[PDB]
Amino acid sequence: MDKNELVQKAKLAEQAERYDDMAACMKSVTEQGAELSNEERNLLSVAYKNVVGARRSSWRVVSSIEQKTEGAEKKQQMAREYREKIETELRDICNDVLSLLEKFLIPNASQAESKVFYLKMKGDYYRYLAEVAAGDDKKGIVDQSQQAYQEAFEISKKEMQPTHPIRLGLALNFSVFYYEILNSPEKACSLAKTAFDEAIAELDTLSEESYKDSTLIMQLLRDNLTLWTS
Amino acid sequence: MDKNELVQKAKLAEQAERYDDMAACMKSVTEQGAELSNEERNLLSVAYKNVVGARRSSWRVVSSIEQKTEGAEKKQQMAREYREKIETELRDICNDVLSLLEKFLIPNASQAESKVFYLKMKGDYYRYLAEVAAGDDKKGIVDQSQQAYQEAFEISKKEMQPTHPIRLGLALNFSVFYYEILNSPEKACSLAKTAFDEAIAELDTLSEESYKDSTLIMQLLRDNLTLWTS
Amino acid sequence: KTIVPATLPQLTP
Amino acid sequence: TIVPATLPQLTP
Ligand SMILES: O=C(C1=C(O)C(=O)N(c2ccc(O)c(C(=O)O)c2)[C@@H]1c1ccc([N+](=O)[O-])cc1)c1ccc(Cl)cc1
Ligand SMILES: O=C(C1=C(O)C(=O)N(c2ccc(O)c(C(=O)O)c2)[C@@H]1c1ccc([N+](=O)[O-])cc1)c1ccc(Cl)cc1
Ligand SMILES: [Mg+2]
Repeated sequence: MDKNELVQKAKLAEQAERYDDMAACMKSVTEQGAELSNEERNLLSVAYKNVVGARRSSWRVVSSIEQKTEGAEKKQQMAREYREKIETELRDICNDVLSLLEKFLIPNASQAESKVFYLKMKGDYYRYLAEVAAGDDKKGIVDQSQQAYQEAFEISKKEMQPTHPIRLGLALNFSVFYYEILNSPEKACSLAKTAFDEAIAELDTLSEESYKDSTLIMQLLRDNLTLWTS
Repeated sequence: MDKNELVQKAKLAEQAERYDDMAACMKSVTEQGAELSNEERNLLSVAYKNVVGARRSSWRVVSSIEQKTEGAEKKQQMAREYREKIETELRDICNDVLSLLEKFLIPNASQAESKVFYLKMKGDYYRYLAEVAAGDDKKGIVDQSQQAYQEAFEISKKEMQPTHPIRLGLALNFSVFYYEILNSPEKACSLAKTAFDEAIAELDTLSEESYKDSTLIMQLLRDNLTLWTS
Repeated sequence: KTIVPATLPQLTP
Repeated sequence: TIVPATLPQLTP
């Protein structure tokens, strides 16, 4: 329908915790073709995070159960088959986001900040795919994730301040990708620490509109470092 | 060996908070035409409670957002339409459950305890329907809720002990129906007190198997009385 | 809403 | 099995 109504509706769905609906509205908005506003961008991101998030939790629970019932066998196959079903939902969700990203979002991004946001997002959604990927397809997905992240990272160092939330968020996720996806805690810790240090070094570049988000994120980086350096 | 598998899958779904899956599994079990076990019927109960309970929470949120919209008729209007979307899902869910009860559960209930359980359930699902009922249809739906709850009540007073969790739970919900649906706080209070007093009178009727649940439900009855009394 | 009247079954927290 | 922080974060 009207883009403006779809946004109000998305806002409504969010409040009602109907994330599937939220995502539907936001996908449609994106499909109209005009560059998303900062608000629409974040609503889209929110909707999909929650939608894919549901499946990620479910996958973890079932995976967990499947590994603990090793030796039980009949149940194990029950869990394996279910886990597989959840995986498919997940890929579909991820494939929807990535397509949005390639056909509409990354191409229409005309400012560095949104370009970085969307490329981070691409790195994130391929990361989610890497997590449930068939062994044959895995490497390709990991490279695709890394690549997106890399690109965003380059743009951000050049075009954004170290205290910018989106630059900080990228660093947070990119580092997690190294830790969790590549099993390279050295690079994960290096990336995080550096980013935190650089934000700390330019504490004076904090903006009135975003000093709260900056420090929350700085602190998230710290939490991860501490977690990893114990 | 499908029925066992469905129950296994339902439990898996429950752990993964995938309630739509859970209920679907349990609906299949029911539709097989054989009388449910205490475990099976309770799994069914919970699954459908979560499924319908999401729409009820959502309905509440949107209704309140729609009513606190003093102005902005376009917002309000959109909220109304969204509310109507949610209402339809809820009726569909309710109608699904009711149909199972009418076709499978109630007809095959061979013991009073099961009969009461399912009759209570019928009262509950009709109650949910009454909450979103269109003016012209509300009276009939309210009557159907009351009739179901009444039949169960009668059966329970006759066949079961006052400390029986199902008997206690029925009183709990029937009292709430009076309070919330028929707007009769006095009857709501009377029914609840009567039931608590009767249970207390026959405290020696508590069983090894049910004593945790009986007492737990007695506290719930008291909770409602205290909230209504003050 | 304040404290709401309890009904059974209750939703998983 | 504690999983480190990533953004955006899931709604509580
Ligand atoms: O909920 C949040 C946010 C908002 O509601 C919002 O509006 N943010 C925000 C801020 C600065 C910006 O420049 C832009 C912009 O132009 O896209 C957005 C926040 C935000 C921050 C990082 C990302 N990320 O992609 O990593 C996404 C969103 C939020 C959630 C958790 C934390 Cl610890 C801090 C904030
Ligand atoms: O989780 C619960 C329960 C179970 O897991 C279970 O199996 N219950 C139970 C016990 C005795 C019974 O005779 C039968 C039977 O006939 O099927 C069921 C409990 C039960 C009790 C009341 C209802 N109710 O709707 O009124 C529903 C369920 C439970 C949850 C909350 C509380 Cl405060 C107490 C118990
Ligand atoms: Mg239970």
